[PDB]
Amino acid sequence: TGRPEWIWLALGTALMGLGTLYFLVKGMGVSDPDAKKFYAITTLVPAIAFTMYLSMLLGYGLTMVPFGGEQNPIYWARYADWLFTTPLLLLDLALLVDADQGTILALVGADGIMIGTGLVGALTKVYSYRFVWWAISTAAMLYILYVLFFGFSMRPEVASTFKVLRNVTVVLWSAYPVVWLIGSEGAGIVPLNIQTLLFMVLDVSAKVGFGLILLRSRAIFG
Amino acid sequence: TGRPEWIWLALGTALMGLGTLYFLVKGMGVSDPDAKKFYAITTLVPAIAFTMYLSMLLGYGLTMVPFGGEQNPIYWARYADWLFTTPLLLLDLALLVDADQGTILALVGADGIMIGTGLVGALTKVYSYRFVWWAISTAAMLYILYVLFFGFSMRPEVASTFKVLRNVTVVLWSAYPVVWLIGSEGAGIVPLNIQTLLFMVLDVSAKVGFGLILLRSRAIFG
Amino acid sequence: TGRPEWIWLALGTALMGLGTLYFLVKGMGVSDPDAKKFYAITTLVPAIAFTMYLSMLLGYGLTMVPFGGEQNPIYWARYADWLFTTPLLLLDLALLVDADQGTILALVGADGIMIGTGLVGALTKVYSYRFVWWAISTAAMLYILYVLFFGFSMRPEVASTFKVLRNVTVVLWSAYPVVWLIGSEGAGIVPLNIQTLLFMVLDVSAKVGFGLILLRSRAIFG
Ligand SMILES: CC(C)CCCCCCCCCCCC[C@@H](C)CCCCCCCC(C)C
Ligand SMILES: CC(C)CCCCCCCCCCCC[C@@H](C)CCCCCCCC(C)C
Ligand SMILES: CC(C)CCCCCCCCCCCC[C@@H](C)CCCCCCCC(C)C
Ligand SMILES: *C/C=C(C)/C=C/C=C(C)/C=C/C1=C(C)CCCC1(C)C
Ligand SMILES: *C/C=C(C)/C=C/C=C(C)/C=C/C1=C(C)CCCC1(C)C
Ligand SMILES: *C/C=C(C)/C=C/C=C(C)/C=C/C1=C(C)CCCC1(C)C
Repeated sequence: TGRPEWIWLALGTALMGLGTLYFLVKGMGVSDPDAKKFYAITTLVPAIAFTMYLSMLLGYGLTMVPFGGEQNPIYWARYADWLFTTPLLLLDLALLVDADQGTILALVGADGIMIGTGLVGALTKVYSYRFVWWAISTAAMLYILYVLFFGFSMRPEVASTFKVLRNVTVVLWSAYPVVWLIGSEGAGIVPLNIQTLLFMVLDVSAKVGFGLILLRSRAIFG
Repeated sequence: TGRPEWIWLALGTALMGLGTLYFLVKGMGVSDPDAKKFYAITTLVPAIAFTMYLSMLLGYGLTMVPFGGEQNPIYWARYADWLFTTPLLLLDLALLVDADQGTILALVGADGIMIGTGLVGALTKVYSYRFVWWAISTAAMLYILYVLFFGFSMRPEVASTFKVLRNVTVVLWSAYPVVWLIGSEGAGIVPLNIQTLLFMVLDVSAKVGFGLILLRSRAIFG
Repeated sequence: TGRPEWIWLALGTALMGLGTLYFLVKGMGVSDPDAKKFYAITTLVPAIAFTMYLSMLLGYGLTMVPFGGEQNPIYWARYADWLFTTPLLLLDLALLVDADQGTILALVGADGIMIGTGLVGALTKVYSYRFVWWAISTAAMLYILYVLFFGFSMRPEVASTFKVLRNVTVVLWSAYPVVWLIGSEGAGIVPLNIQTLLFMVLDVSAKVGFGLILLRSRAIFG
């Protein structure tokens, strides 16, 4: 449309759809329950992102938030996406290393707080307070990153793939608060179309690229 | 009230309440954890539907969606219902056959996508796009139906009851996209009061009738 | 601010933050998976409440509901809080006594209905109907309380601590429908600032005081 960010929403929709179908079909012929768990998780993530990208593309997942005086376009739908897909991603990680249930609950819960406070910050109409929600969310994120590094005798195939995904995770997820901060969501240094670009590249890498790495490894098979 | 569909919301409220109390009391005197699981799931479903029917009845779960120019009455509350009650129903099925966790996650996730895209379609103000959400939702549904048929040495009592519920499920759930499509939610061929009627008959059959069948079987006992 | 209830939202924010950090740090040095489960659950609860208190404090989690003619301030954010934190609290209880999965689902589900109907009642614009939602919610509550008392050979350390928390639970949770009923949410007998006070004292006691009791016991260690 007339939304210059449309092309990135379009590309994101397509690439999340294609990764969904790739992983869906790829997961055809899997019988191992454990592999089945990662296929389910890992196919669902871009499946959900596909729907939320499409909802952004079609304009459904977009709202206007008054702040700085202005009517600030906020694609709220990506938080609906992340609300489900980031814990699923963490679940992929958590299951890989067979985390304790307490640790998984800590991660999912901290994740829900990260996304929920990010959404609150995204929709907050007092500009200064946006960054307060950003900060708390970032602290939840740093908590999660902490746990992924200092809280986790697995088979070497698990380890190796975990350590790759874990590095992928930390590098990509850490970029999101920066994009939010510098983008139209936060301080407005970088335009919406570029923030949308950045998040789409991160999301495809964090969802499809992550899943390609994961669904490639024998780590997912018992 | 003046809502001609009220009587069906009224009847649905009553019948979901009565089925809730029937299953609640019926489940009094159950000690087997497994039976306890199906009683919990199966009582919760019409309990939730009771609340959402009442919310529709009282007008709370109703909104107006602009499309075709018009202010289209949309009872959004039934999606809040379904969001919780359809995965629970699938969980009843999944537990019956002791599904793999991956398969359950696939079902619940596909279900959330079915309902969430149905809700997005229901609230979408671009009329043509409504049916795009319908189509994706329908594809999630067909995925679920696929899985219920081609993805599931259980005791013959499990099998038999599973196969009955599974047929009940497929026939009733398949009717909902058709009702949505032809009803005021979709193409508007059939009035809101008749769509509300149709969904109430399906919902009572899919919740109370389903639960009667299930809570009747010894399949639910270990 | 000019919201006389601000001080209580401020105090609640602070005390939930401080309890979050206390339990977070306190939980440093825990390795027992079971203890890890209660630390996770129990730290998350005031962590979530911290965010929702702050959201109330900052004015984000506040809406106006027309009823009696008036624009009635409703802090909806505490229902978002409770939606997650009350099942977690019940989960703390449920895990303590190793409840059956069916019973946990019954509790969480009844809880979701309690909070969801309380939120519906809170946002309902027909004043009389508010108390209908109150009544149903109260019945869900009484169901939960029923289950906590008549539905649960645990080690004596479990029992004892369970029985204390269970009494804490019943006494504190029972006060909330009364506060809602007499407060600005319900019949308006007691002002918003006092209802906010009352709920803050209950919430801190039910979250931090509860968690102090729990995270003090050896009941949480296998
Ligand atoms: C087996 C594979 C590679 C899967 C292909 C199926 C569908 C597409 C997904 C694969 C694409 C990219 C891999 C993930 C990493 C990323 C950095 C993607 C960034 C996307 C940018 C838009 C267009 C660029 C492309 C060259 C993919
Ligand atoms: C043991 C039983 C049958 C349960 C009775 C408790 C409460 C009511 C539920 C039972 C009713 C119906 C069975 C489910 C199937 C359906 C097709 C119901 C359609 C409902 C239509 C409205 C009025 C019709 C009735 C004759 C029930
Ligand atoms: C080890 C302990 C006690 C924890 C301290 C960390 C942070 C604060 C939480 C402890 C405070 C209170 C215990 C819970 C019980 C309550 C009745 C609290 C009611 C709060 C009222 C506001 C100010 C009062 C205080 C004296 C705490
Ligand atoms: C699938 C998409 C992924 C993996 C998205 C990850 C997003 C995050 C790690 C976002 C974190 C944010 C913060 C730490 C603070 C500001 C708000 C967020 C939500 C952008
Ligand atoms: C308890 C009620 C039940 C079992 C409801 C089931 C509803 C569905 C199977 C609905 C499916 C739909 C589609 C496939 C597309 C259009 C939207 C829906 C949500 C009506
Ligand atoms: C953390 C906060 C806690 C433990 C809150 C508990 C709240 C309840 C037990 C609330 C119950 C209510 C009813 C029974 C009816 C009216 C509405 C509620 C939600 C206040």
